[PDB]
Amino acid sequence: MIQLKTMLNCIDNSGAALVECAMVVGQKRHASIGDRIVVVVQKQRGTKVKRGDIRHAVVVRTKQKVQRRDGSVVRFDDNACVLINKAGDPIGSRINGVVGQELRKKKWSKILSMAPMQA
Amino acid sequence: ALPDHNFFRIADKHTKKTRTAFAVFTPPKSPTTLPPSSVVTKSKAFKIANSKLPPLMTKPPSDPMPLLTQQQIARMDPTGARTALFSKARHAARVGDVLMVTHRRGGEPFAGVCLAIRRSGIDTAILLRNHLGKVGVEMWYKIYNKNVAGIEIIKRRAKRARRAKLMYMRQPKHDMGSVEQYVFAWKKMRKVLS
Amino acid sequence: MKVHSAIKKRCEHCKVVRRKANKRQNGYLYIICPANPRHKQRQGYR
Amino acid sequence: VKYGWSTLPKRSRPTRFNQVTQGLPAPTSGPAAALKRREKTTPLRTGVLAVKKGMTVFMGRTGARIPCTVLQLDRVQVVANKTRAKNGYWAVQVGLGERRAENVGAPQLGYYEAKGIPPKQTLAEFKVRNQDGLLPVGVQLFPDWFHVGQVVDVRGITRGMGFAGGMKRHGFAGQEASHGNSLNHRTIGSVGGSQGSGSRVLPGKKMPGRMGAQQHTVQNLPILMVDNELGIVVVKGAVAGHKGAVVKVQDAVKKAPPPEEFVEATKQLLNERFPDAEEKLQAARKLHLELKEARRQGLIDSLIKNG
RNA sequence: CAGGCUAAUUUGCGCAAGAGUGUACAAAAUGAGUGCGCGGUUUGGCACCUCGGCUUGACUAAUCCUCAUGGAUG
RNA sequence: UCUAUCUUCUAGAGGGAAUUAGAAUAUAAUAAGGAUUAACCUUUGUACGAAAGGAACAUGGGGUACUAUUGU
RNA sequence: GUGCUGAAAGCAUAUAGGCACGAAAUUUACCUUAAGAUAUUUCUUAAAUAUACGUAAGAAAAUAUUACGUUAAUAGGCUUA
Ligand SMILES: [K+]
Ligand SMILES: [Mg+2]
Ligand SMILES: [Mg+2]
Ligand SMILES: [Mg+2]
Ligand SMILES: [Mg+2]
Ligand SMILES: [Mg+2]
Ligand SMILES: [Mg+2]
Ligand SMILES: [Mg+2]
Ligand SMILES: [Mg+2]
Ligand SMILES: [Mg+2]
Ligand SMILES: [Mg+2]
Ligand SMILES: [Mg+2]
Ligand SMILES: [Mg+2]
Ligand SMILES: [Mg+2]
Ligand SMILES: [Mg+2]
Ligand SMILES: [Mg+2]
Ligand SMILES: [Mg+2]
Ligand SMILES: [Zn+2]
Repeated sequence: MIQLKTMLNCIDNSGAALVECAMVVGQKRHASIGDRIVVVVQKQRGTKVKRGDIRHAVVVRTKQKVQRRDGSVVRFDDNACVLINKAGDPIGSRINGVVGQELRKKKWSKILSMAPMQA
Repeated sequence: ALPDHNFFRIADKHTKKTRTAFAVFTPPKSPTTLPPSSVVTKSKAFKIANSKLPPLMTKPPSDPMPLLTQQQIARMDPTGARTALFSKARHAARVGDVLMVTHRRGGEPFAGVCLAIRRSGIDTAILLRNHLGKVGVEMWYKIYNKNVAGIEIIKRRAKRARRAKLMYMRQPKHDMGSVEQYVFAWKKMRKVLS
Repeated sequence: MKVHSAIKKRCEHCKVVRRKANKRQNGYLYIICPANPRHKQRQGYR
Repeated sequence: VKYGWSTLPKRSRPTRFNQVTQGLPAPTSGPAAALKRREKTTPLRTGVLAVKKGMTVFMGRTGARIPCTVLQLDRVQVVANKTRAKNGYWAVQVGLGERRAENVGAPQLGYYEAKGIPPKQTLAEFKVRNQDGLLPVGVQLFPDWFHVGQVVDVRGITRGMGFAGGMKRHGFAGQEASHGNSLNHRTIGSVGGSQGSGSRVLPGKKMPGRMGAQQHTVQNLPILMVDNELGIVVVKGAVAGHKGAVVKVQDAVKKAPPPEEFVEATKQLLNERFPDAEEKLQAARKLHLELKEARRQGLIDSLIKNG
């Protein structure tokens, strides 16, 4: 459950390390795995995104428990995302870390193909 | 034709006289189990659920929930191997052990240390924790769901845990970390054995 | 259609008619033209 | 006017004198008109009375996990039928359970006496579309009355909540908690406008009050399991009320009726399981007149000691 | 301050007429300075009469979105 | 600052007059309210168009249960 | 808003007369509450019935509502799972 002012760990090679959620796009309820958000970059890593940039992102794993049809429930130790463009495709080229398997049913194929492991 | 019945009497207490009486009808004392039915339908859209008809006008079991639970468990686990894997016995899987859950229609079994066993009939579940990379991941799994193709014990706990739930393993002090070590050793012992 | 309080013919093919009059409403005065559909006008509001 | 546009007194009965056969227009109001504007939504078959026994999940053989509610049928019988000629609408009166005769009143003891049916615990009417939905009196309805996949509507009484405030009863947001608020954290705030709005609280104003214990219907619930031995009908989703409360199950009104082959197959099973429904009913009716006449004369005690 | 009367004014509108703009062509769009009115939102006159936010509404329709639709050398 | 007397209001009751001797149970006509959003895909890259671009009508998107439908 | 027929008015016209298409508004439908005609081959000649009392509860500020009271599983205890 991501909302305004929530901090997330960006796990793509876009240049961002810590981003703050500014808007939940396409809905009023708090964002979960597979939802689009607008973020503001607060920390970088050392056409990369710099601190203060405003980009769109996709929640790839949350700390709130996410239930599935088969009764299984997944939970991560952090909230993470990957930056995207208004077109919907990723900005980076490689993702380091596990992502939520809920990205499959929300039409995020490109984010999954570059994801090493899914949970 | 007239079904069996008994007479209920209302008496006047100021005169000890019968005010009015009625013939109260009782259900057939001997429950009659009729023969099988001859009604047969030919359609792909519906079926008639007349498999086992009970005796006519008989109170069904008061609490059908425990009876319905054993029907689903016997259906989701015919051999009874999963029900025995998590029973409250010595050979069964205990909290604190390491379990590997194989997924139907999936790859990359999820392995982790068991932190809790919720016994809720057909919704019995186990919580497994692991570290995929540098991120902790906990997972609930309904053992009787068919998406759980298999469950194996790859590493048992030396001493029986002193707690029904081990939620303290979320703390870095008691966090076991990753489990790829026990998974590898388990697979090694498996192929070398056969 | 142009709704005016002063409807006028703008060519020799424009005609004044009263349509949508029935047992419930009085209707409106219309300027109908088969030549130019830009001459279509209505007098009165619903 | 007390109700609606009609000023007619409440003791006048002019209906039979305004007939369509006399060349008059068919009224848009009345029983005949009411039924006509509900013909598409009125179920063809009757329903059943069931007891809510608890919630669970239905596990599929390939991975499905569907929440569901278990409803048990406890000696469901057809007690009476309603006709337009006698009542102004088609309906079947269905019973549930049993009850001690001492707890049943003399008016109801004679009501079941004339039908050959043991005293029931609860009665309820289920409206049918036409005369084809009426069933023989004294036949038992089993879970097989429905088939797996059949969509039904479930009516029950919701859990009572007693006197509820404005937050729980109407979803009012409340007021602030710390920034100076004084004794008004869960209060309803303003109850209306000033003189220019009537100098009164308007009718329909949402205020605290009793909540719950009202009838509630859930529509379009599929049936996942049907077991006659246990007498249960497992429906998907949630149902109003507590465990052990009686609910009404009937075919959905917003869905097409079940196939004609199924409606006839079920009516054909009643005749096989109860081929003597009519012979045993007329026999009970005959006895009622004999006992009714004995009570009138005062010789009922004789008819009791003879057997 | 509010209410009442009034409507000069208004960051409120309508109708009539049509200089003109619209490569052409008044009225697709546009509409100088004006006239005839509605309305009671602003600033005022008279002297009958001595704020914003939160919560919770009700109502109007001169409509930002959603529904049906005429016109549109343009 | 104010412990609500009255009207209005939200709930729940005591009594009552009903075609009328009075009840038990199930109830109709009828009345008062409630529910009331938008977008995407499919159609289809079809009509239109030099191209870019891109509708309308209609069907489906309740199922890892039934059923329906699409693949293998 | 869009038509068919068609005159007054030889034409024209969806103008009169005779037919029709057409919207998140309306009505119905759907849901709740109220209403309480009516129904039962229902009960009652001082009752039927209801209340009180007691054990309660799908009910719950009081009240009310829905059950049960030994021919009884209403509550508590005990026993087993
Ligand atoms: K009688
Ligand atoms: Mg309760
Ligand atoms: Mg709050
Ligand atoms: Mg305080
Ligand atoms: Mg007044
Ligand atoms: Mg003065
Ligand atoms: Mg056009
Ligand atoms: Mg008072
Ligand atoms: Mg007042
Ligand atoms: Mg009604
Ligand atoms: Mg399938
Ligand atoms: Mg028109
Ligand atoms: Mg003509
Ligand atoms: Mg014509
Ligand atoms: Mg309803
Ligand atoms: Mg109390
Ligand atoms: Mg007990
Ligand atoms: Zn013209």
